Amino acid sequence: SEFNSIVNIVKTHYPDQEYELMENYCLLLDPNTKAARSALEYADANSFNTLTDKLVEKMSIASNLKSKEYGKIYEIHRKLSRGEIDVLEASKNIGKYRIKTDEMNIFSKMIPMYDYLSKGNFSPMKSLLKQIDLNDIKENNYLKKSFETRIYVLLSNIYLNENELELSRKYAEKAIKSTDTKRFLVFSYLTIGTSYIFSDYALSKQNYLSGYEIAKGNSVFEEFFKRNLSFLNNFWNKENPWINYDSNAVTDVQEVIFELINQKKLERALTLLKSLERKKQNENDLGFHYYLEGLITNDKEAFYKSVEYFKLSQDKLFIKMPLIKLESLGENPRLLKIISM
Amino acid sequence: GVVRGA
Repeated sequence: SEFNSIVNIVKTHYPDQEYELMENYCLLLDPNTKAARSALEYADANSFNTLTDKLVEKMSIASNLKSKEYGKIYEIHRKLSRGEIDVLEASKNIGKYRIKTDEMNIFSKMIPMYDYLSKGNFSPMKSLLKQIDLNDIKENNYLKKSFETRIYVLLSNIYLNENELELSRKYAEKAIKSTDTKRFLVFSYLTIGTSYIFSDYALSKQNYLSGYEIAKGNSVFEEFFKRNLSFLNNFWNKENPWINYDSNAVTDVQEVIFELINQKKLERALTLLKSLERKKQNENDLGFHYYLEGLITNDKEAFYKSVEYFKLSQDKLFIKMPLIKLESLGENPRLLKIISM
Repeated sequence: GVVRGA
């Protein structure tokens, strides 16, 4: 509780300069100490990338064994997040390296989960989670606590994709009470926001707006809320100030295209949707792609196709969008239920 | 598209 005392001081007494103060104090610290090891978490759980990358360098080449470990493991995690490497090579590098610390045993498991979630590839997550135990960490109480929040958040997403919405919110809410890290707060609110998309427009917007407030300041955290607010509004067919028209990202384009649909410009929506079709996209994105086509043409093939991609993606929340459409075209309700489950 | 972060 050296590091912890330092962070708690800055957080309370100098709040709106936290990053300036904690940068200096982190970069000064000796790699070998617990504080430096504790600091690495602070840096990464906050997504302060440059600072995390700097701390990695110092710690990768260091006398203490634990610090050497942390350096090497976060080295992988940050190569994975920047997308220098794929999931498969990350899994090999954890298998190759021999993990001695109980903490880095726990953190190694969570490494791929981040990539899965980003890539829409939801199938592997559930199984990977069950093995982890948080009492295997009983050494460094700061690293123990942030990992609690990390797991509460990851599960909040896992149950979201499993279409266990009451549970998703439970876990996000847990995460919120457990932390005052912005990023964890940001993603808690994102996931509660997402959990209500179909349930209740109002509560979705509340949770997405409340997170949006916390996110302002950060270019990257804003973008998630803006994208989800676009989606929310386009799906409920409401006024939509959230759209970014100057983005090539398939998910921003997808938001444009969803907007024209709501404004009934189906020729222009069709043209642009065909331009996305062969572009690089994860399967979950194709889930939406064909759902969009289904709205334009009203062809069952599109909706059938959209279901197939969500099925591949194992996205049990968003599979219901094409399934509802298919029900309204007089498809056998029982067969559609079999798909939903 | 709907994004999810963790």
